[PDB]
Amino acid sequence: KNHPMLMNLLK
Amino acid sequence: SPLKDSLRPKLSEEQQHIIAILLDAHHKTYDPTYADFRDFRPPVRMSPLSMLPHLADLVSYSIQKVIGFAKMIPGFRDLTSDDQIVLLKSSAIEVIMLRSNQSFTMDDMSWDCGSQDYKYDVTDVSKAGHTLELIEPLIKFQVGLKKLNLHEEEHVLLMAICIVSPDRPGVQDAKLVEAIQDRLSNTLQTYIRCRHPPPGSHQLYAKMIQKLADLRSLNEEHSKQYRSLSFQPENSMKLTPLVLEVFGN
Ligand SMILES: C=C1[C@H](O)CC(=C/C=C2\CCC[C@]3(C)[C@@H]([C@H](C)CCCC(O)(Cc4ccccc4)Cc4ccccc4)CC[C@@H]23)C[C@H]1O
Repeated sequence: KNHPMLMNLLK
Repeated sequence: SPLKDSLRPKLSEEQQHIIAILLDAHHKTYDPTYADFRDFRPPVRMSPLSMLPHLADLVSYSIQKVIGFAKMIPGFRDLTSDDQIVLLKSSAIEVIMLRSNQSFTMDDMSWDCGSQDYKYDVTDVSKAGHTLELIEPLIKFQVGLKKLNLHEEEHVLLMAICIVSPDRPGVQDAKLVEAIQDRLSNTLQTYIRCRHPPPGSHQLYAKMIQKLADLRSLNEEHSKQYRSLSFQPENSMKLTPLVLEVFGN
């Protein structure tokens, strides 16, 4: 799963 | 007897702590003044999809806030990055529906975000169809939630339980997600027993989990609308990068 934006908001 | 008293355990210090944390998390992520709404593409009422840019911005902002809340839920951060993502993709729309109850008003059955322009009623939300399958049941859902008259503590617990659901499609560590949810569910059950008086308490836990069932159905119904809409690239164009990433293209 490539979700840079979600991943960035999560970190 | 001590034996009977152990059977009805009060809320633990850890349980009170979980509640404190979720309330603080909610208060950080839900601004009841709706001040940021002024930065959204304007609502247009006067195509029948003229509200889509504004509602796209509203949903996209709300995904962002849901992520901020989710991150604070105790134990969420112990999940893998992958399960974090799958739980949030799966729940986002349901948590938005649920969190929206705080702006919803029985007086005119609308979501009132503090301005006539930021007041959303059945005529605005029905413009993309799916009125029987999605819109009417969503409004029904908002009414049922008001009737429960949840304490804010119950409301924040139910959002958190919604997010950390082990039966979501794509979850890897189902056992771990179940263990985090059970700690939350048990907090809620004990909360209700200790702090929620009858008659409002009656079957309150079961009725709250029934709202989670209804949300799965709304989620399915919205997903169908989304796939229909997004199939026309001119609609998908009015959406936001976060909405596309989280809900799919
Ligand atoms: C901050 C708050 C405040 O409480 C305000 C708030 C309100 C939430 C609402 C009230 C408005 C209507 C909302 C957004 C529901 C539906 C998603 C609406 C369907 C959107 C619709 O699917 C389009 C859309 C798709 C994907 C992302 C965003 C929008 C179809 C449509 C298109 C044009 C006109 C009408 C409908 C779901 C939840 C509904 C959200 C909450 O997070």
